[PDB]
Amino acid sequence: IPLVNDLRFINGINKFIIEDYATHDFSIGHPLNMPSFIPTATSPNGCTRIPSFSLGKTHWCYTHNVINANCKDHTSSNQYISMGILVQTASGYPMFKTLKIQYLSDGLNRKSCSIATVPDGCAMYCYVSTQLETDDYAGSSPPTQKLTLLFYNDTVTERTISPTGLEGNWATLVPGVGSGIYFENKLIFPAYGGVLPNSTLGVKSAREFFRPVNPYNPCSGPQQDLDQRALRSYFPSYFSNRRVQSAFLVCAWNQILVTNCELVVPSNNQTLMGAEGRVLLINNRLLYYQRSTSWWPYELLYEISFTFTNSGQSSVNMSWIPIYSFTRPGSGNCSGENVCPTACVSGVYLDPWPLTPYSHQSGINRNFYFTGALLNSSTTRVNPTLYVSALNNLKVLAPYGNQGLFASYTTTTCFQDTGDASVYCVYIMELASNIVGEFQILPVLTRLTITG
Amino acid sequence: IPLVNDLRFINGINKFIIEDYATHDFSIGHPLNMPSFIPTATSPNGCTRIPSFSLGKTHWCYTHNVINANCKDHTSSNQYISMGILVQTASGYPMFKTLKIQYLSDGLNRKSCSIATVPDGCAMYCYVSTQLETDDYAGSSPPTQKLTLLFYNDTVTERTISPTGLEGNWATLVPGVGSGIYFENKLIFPAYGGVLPNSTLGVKSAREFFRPVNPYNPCSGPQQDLDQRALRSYFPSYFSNRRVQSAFLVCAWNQILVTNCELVVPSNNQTLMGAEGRVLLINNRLLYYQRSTSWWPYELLYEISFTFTNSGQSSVNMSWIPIYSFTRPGSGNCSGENVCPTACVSGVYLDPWPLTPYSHQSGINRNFYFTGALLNSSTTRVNPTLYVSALNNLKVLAPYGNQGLFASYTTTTCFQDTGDASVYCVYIMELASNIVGEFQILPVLTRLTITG
Ligand SMILES: CC(=O)N[C@H]1[C@H](O[C@@H]2[C@@H](O)[C@H](O)O[C@H](CO)[C@@H]2O)O[C@H](CO)[C@@H](O[C@@H]2O[C@H](CO)[C@H](O)[C@H](O[C@]3(C(=O)O)C[C@H](O)[C@@H](NC(C)=O)[C@H]([C@H](O)[C@H](O)CO)O3)[C@H]2O)[C@@H]1O[C@@H]1O[C@@H](C)[C@@H](O)[C@@H](O)[C@@H]1O
Ligand SMILES: CC(=O)N[C@H]1[C@H](O[C@@H]2[C@@H](O)[C@H](O)O[C@H](CO)[C@@H]2O)O[C@H](CO)[C@@H](O[C@@H]2O[C@H](CO)[C@H](O)[C@H](O[C@]3(C(=O)O)C[C@H](O)[C@@H](NC(C)=O)[C@H]([C@H](O)[C@H](O)CO)O3)[C@H]2O)[C@@H]1O[C@@H]1O[C@@H](C)[C@@H](O)[C@@H](O)[C@@H]1O
Ligand SMILES: *[C@@H]1O[C@H](CO)[C@@H](O[C@@H]2O[C@H](CO)[C@@H](O)[C@H](O)[C@H]2NC(C)=O)[C@H](O)[C@H]1NC(C)=O
Ligand SMILES: *[C@@H]1O[C@H](CO)[C@@H](O[C@@H]2O[C@H](CO)[C@@H](O)[C@H](O)[C@H]2NC(C)=O)[C@H](O)[C@H]1NC(C)=O
Ligand SMILES: *[C@@H]1O[C@H](CO)[C@@H](O[C@@H]2O[C@H](CO)[C@@H](O)[C@H](O)[C@H]2NC(C)=O)[C@H](O)[C@H]1NC(C)=O
Ligand SMILES: *[C@@H]1O[C@H](CO)[C@@H](O[C@@H]2O[C@H](CO)[C@@H](O)[C@H](O)[C@H]2NC(C)=O)[C@H](O)[C@H]1NC(C)=O
Ligand SMILES: *[C@@H]1O[C@H](CO)[C@@H](O)[C@H](O)[C@H]1NC(C)=O
Ligand SMILES: *[C@@H]1O[C@H](CO)[C@@H](O)[C@H](O)[C@H]1NC(C)=O
Ligand SMILES: *[C@@H]1O[C@H](CO)[C@@H](O)[C@H](O)[C@H]1NC(C)=O
Ligand SMILES: *[C@@H]1O[C@H](CO)[C@@H](O)[C@H](O)[C@H]1NC(C)=O
Repeated sequence: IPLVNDLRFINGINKFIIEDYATHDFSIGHPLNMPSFIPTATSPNGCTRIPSFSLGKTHWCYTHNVINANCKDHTSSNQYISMGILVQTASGYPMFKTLKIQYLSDGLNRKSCSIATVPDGCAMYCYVSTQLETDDYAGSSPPTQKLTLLFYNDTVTERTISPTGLEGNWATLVPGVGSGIYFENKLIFPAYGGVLPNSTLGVKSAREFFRPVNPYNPCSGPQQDLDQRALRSYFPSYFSNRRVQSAFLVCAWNQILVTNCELVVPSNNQTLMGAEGRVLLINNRLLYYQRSTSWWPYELLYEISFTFTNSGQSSVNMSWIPIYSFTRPGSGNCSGENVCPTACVSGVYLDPWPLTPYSHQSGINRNFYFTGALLNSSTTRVNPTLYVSALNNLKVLAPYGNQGLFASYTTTTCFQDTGDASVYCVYIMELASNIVGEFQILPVLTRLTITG
Repeated sequence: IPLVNDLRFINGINKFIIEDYATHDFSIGHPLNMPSFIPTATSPNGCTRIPSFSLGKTHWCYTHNVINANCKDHTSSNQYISMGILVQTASGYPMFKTLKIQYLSDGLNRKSCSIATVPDGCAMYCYVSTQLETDDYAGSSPPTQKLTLLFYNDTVTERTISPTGLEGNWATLVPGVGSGIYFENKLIFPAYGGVLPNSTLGVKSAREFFRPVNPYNPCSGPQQDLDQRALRSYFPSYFSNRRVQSAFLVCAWNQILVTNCELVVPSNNQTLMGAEGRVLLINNRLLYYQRSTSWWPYELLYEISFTFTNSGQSSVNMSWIPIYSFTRPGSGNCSGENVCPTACVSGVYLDPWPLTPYSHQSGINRNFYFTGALLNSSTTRVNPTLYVSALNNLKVLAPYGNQGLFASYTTTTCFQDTGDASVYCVYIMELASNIVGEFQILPVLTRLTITG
């Protein structure tokens, strides 16, 4: 059994499904039933959280975290990792056929793990948690960073890494809980953490800030006060006033057994407060989803591009796609109704799958469309809803379950059947279950109908 | 990766865990959390039912049935099959690691499938359903019988079989929805169906009947009238008054690619109306669980032994273990409170795992103990409850979930860790889920504490 998807999907993966730059109407089909490839808990009160999923050209990779006790717990966790392929069934649609399983259960508390599809298997970026996240940010030395390689030949290799730029500049660093990508001999993971304000990186980036504005819902105040507030929002006292910063872990794949990798840190003039995220490669164009952990409540997706150097001076340039369609739930001054800059550590991971390019060779596509799963609430993680959205407004909505159903993290991936032109989107959602407790992570496969 | 369980379980599988013949107290531990090896549905209203599970010395085999639509008809299903091993985790207990998956999805409605662990893989006995079960019993020719062999080398071989004794004697025959066994070059599956009363087998067994009596809850009436009612209870008009009959599909394993197998039919003087069942091999002793589909509401477990012939006249001996502990739910005059002979097609599959021998060379063990999952109701499939039970009474009870939780089929298997003497029982239960609908089949692994 080769680690190869069914041929009708190989050339419909990581492509822009809509490239006419025109307006379109959308319909989200009903969930297509199959044996779920994501295992649930086996107890009513075990914790099962933090999904990470990547569909590559030839196979997919998946992982999440399992705790034998309540989600509020400190002893340790375990990491379920799997890889598999897409197989067409006689029901008329594909299913995710698991081919390899690896349950990392050795007493090491690997946390916040991000997975990526690599030649012949998967790569996983974790940190080893030994204390509270707030303790991480209050300290001055980052936790242990681990890189795990899982191959189809059943080989597993785990290494501790110290990427260039980490030591001396960061109080803490964790993976972005969103899939990384394998791109031009580079393995790229999202990451975020706390930068020491007095360090070299802290002093260099001390005055960097980005303040997106919704023209239809502007924040009240003078430009200077809003800019000062947006700058202050990068240093929440909940995280000991560190500069909370997004970054990219970049590893040379050809040297993946010996390299320590490299931290590429974006300019905070182009990106908001560091948060969970995801790196996508569509039509050989790199995108970065950033969770709206800070005051800005709308969906954050950037077009990104790297400049790689031999000496360790790589850089990344980020370009925000102006999206103000829907808001994510948050608490206090950081709910979905807040649009003004303020110190926030709130929100929830909800990533988007872009169906259209935004920047193309001939210009910019204002008819941008993206799809995903949102939480229909401004304060609470509840009401999972499949959606297709434009830049300014929602195009179509389809709830999953009844109103009042609790849901948290969602990650969405779309691909096309090149045999019959069917467009499939899988919405992987943390759903509250009555029998397995905090989040059965469910992959809902639907067919997306696109018309004029 | 060899298809071999962790060594600490190899000699603790298919053994009698309690062999002192003494009285014991029991405590059922809390569910132990792990990634469930049984996939759920991926839609809120897809059907996922009919679990079959076998734990062999070196590996386990599992299967169940998946319908993209409601459990009511659709007349099209798929069969999920998996095989794997037991692996100890750092959490202190084993988990079930799936090593091979096979999703039979080709438009053939394989139904009521029974799985068995065989050298290098699994064997599955199904029938191809094309109409209602009542239509099967109303007809005069049994449906297609299929045998599927799945090996670790990823080879799948399916054959249509016509076992000796089937044609001319049966209106219909289906597998027993309980695991078969590989024993002395024989592959033995439970089965049941409808015998044509006018056929050779029908006239031979015309006066055979078994009427168990609970000495603590006897049915009132004369012996002869009750005997006539118990004889008539084998011919329900719901199944067109055929003789509903249990049987055993026996295949020569060395000739499994070419043999047609053989129907070994027990005497109905020793067994109740034909129903689903399970074949167990513990300490080289064969046992048969029979679902209480007929009027008798208590747990049916028989010690069985085969006499094999070369010419096709094999026979089976059945010896009922007298159990009157708890009752299964049923409707109408066939509820758990009915103990009088009457025509019944009711009940639910709930099989037992015996912890002790019943018959041994020196005598009979009155301190028999067995464990499983029951439904705490006399009329409704609701309130799944783990239990340890003696012959006459329940020793310990532990509900799963809240009162009012709907549950149907349960199958239980226990094994022992020979490293630390831990006794583990897995209770595989069809549970009603709020997000994946009719029955997430959940494997609940618990530790069983046994004292004096
Ligand atoms: C008492 C309380 O509610 N505390 C919150 C905390 O509130 C504070 C205020 O007290 C303070 O004054 O102001 C700040 C804003 O400046 C803030 O509002 O906010 C915490 C951050 O949201 C929150 O922790 C979060 O709890 C939720 C529970 O719903 C969840 O566990 C979050 O975790 C996840 C997630 O978003 O689901 C998942 C991962 O485990 C996290 N990764 C890591 C590496 O830890 C990830 C991560 O935190 C984010 O990406 C941000 O970096 O988020 C928590 O972040 C406090 O909630 C309490 O503490 C939690 C640890 C948990 O025990 C909750 O049950 C508590 O109520
Ligand atoms: C209208 C109704 O309720 N009909 C029942 C039927 O009731 C009749 C009475 O109407 C009649 O007067 O008297 C007889 C007794 O003489 C009987 O009570 O009983 C049927 C049997 O119990 C029942 O079918 C069962 O329905 C349940 C639904 O809860 C379930 O689908 C059962 O299936 C299973 C099971 O036990 O869960 C599983 C397998 O699919 C079955 N195997 C095969 C090969 O088909 C297996 C099998 O039937 C048993 O092992 C018996 O051999 O049982 C059904 O058996 C009737 O329910 C209706 O018909 C169902 C098919 C379904 O459509 C229900 O929704 C209907 O109400
Ligand atoms: C299992 O597969 C991995 C990846 O395909 C193999 O790893 C490579 O092995 C060669 C040895 O010739 C090295 O030069 C490469 O650098 C390795 N790549 C990585 C990413 O580690 C591994 O050898 C295989 N193991 C087997 C076949 O036993
Ligand atoms: C890096 O990304 C930024 C976006 O943040 C690019 O700047 C934009 O460029 C386009 C096209 O040239 C202009 O229409 C925008 O007005 C620019 N925005 C800003 C804020 O300057 C930039 O071109 C990219 N490349 C480099 C080298 O900076
Ligand atoms: C896969 O495994 C099965 C079972 O281990 C193999 O089946 C045997 O193959 C030999 C080779 O001719 C036969 O003589 C036996 O009778 C087969 N046994 C059974 C039970 O079928 C099969 O050959 C293996 N396939 C491959 C490709 O290696
Ligand atoms: C066939 O099974 C029957 C059980 O139905 C066995 O009969 C029992 O035998 C024991 C010991 O000989 C007696 O104490 C019981 O009274 C018998 N019960 C009945 C109902 O007859 C019988 O021994 C079995 N045959 C063989 C050869 O083992
Ligand atoms: C960031 O923006 C500030 C103005 O707010 C400017 O002074 C600084 O040079 C910018 N830095 C970068 C790297 O763009
Ligand atoms: C949220 O649900 C309400 C129904 O109570 C509906 O009117 C609204 O459109 C939904 N919003 C989103 C973003 O799904
Ligand atoms: C079954 O019992 C009847 C009496 O009810 C008897 O005549 C018959 O011989 C018995 N058959 C067997 C096989 O035990
Ligand atoms: C069923 O539940 C009731 C509580 O309503 C309890 O009294 C009874 O013992 C339970 N029976 C079993 C067999 O669990």
